[PDB]
Amino acid sequence: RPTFYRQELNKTIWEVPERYQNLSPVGSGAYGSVCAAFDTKTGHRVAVKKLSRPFQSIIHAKRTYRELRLLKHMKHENVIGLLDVFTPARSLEEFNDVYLVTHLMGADLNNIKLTDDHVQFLIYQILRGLKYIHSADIIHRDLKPSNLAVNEDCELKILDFGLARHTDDEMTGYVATRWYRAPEIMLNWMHYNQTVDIWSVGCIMAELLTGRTLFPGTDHIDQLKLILRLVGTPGAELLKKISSESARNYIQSLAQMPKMNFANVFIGANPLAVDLLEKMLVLDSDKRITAAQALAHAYFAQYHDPDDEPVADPYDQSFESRDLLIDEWKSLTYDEVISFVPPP
Ligand SMILES: Nc1noc2ccc(C(F)(F)F)cc12
Ligand SMILES: [Cl-]
Ligand SMILES: [Cl-]
Ligand SMILES: [Cl-]
Ligand SMILES: [Cl-]
Ligand SMILES: [Cl-]
Ligand SMILES: [Mg+2]
Repeated sequence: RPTFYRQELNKTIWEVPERYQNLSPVGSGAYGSVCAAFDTKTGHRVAVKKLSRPFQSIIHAKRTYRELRLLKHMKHENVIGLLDVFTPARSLEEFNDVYLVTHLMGADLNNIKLTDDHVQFLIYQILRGLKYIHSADIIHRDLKPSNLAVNEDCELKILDFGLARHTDDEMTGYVATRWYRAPEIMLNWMHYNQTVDIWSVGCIMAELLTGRTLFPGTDHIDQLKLILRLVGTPGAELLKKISSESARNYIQSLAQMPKMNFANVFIGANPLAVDLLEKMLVLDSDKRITAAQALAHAYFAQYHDPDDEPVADPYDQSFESRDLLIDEWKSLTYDEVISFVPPP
């Protein structure tokens, strides 16, 4: 057991191992209550997260367990991973607080004149991380520029696992939190799956090529009209797959529109980039390109290496369908804290 020391940060008393020094508040609070520090064991600048009220309700206790399970699983160069997890508690009986440690992320994609070569390398890395995530049967659901960390060498990592489900108010109006969402999830058309993430990668790729948001809708309905003007209105085959009779009836009220010519929308872009966008931005999610297929596309010929695009160990999420009491979720979380083994 390390020695812990106390200090007052972000309105509470933080208690952390002596290895973590020079603690200083950082960020807007998007990922929780976070301090920057220097880790004397590894030599890395790190982010230290103190969870607020981890076990206050069944909802919060299960949320805390989910975040810790996901972060413990992810071991890939293009995905956020866990450097450490700790508690000052000496037993289950006194366990109340959880602290998570990751690499400190400076800039996101938002923060960064991009050459076609820059767009190839950034989208290649998102797809390499997504092939890994999808091989574990994990769906990200919230890929957007603010969730992509990027360094001076253009190296990228994917963020945002096991945080609170976004609220209806958070998805309302002229907001970046909705602009990257697949239409079948934005409007609850059907049971969605991992294909929603490939729609998001198409929206990000288009914005790196043009410098402009692809679908900056003022509300859900304005955004749907911008999407159907580009990719066309649904045919009989997709309309059958829309489970909601009410959503099917609204779609049928709109005048039919053909798919647009993407060479006339993305004027001057690499023709191989135009071809890949056509295969990501397909309205029927069954017909979209997969991450594994997209890595083998000719746009990435300079970076693609089939012997260095790894898959994940299997990920058991049977807990997601389990009903437990607060103290049961708290005991599962405690076991995951004390069993943690750090990376080499
Ligand atoms: N659950 C997470 N997804 O992405 C993250 C980035 C940082 C942190 C941190 F450092 F605050 F713990 C947590 C997460
Ligand atoms: Cl220590
Ligand atoms: Cl990392
Ligand atoms: Cl504690
Ligand atoms: Cl964003
Ligand atoms: Cl597992
Ligand atoms: Mg998110």
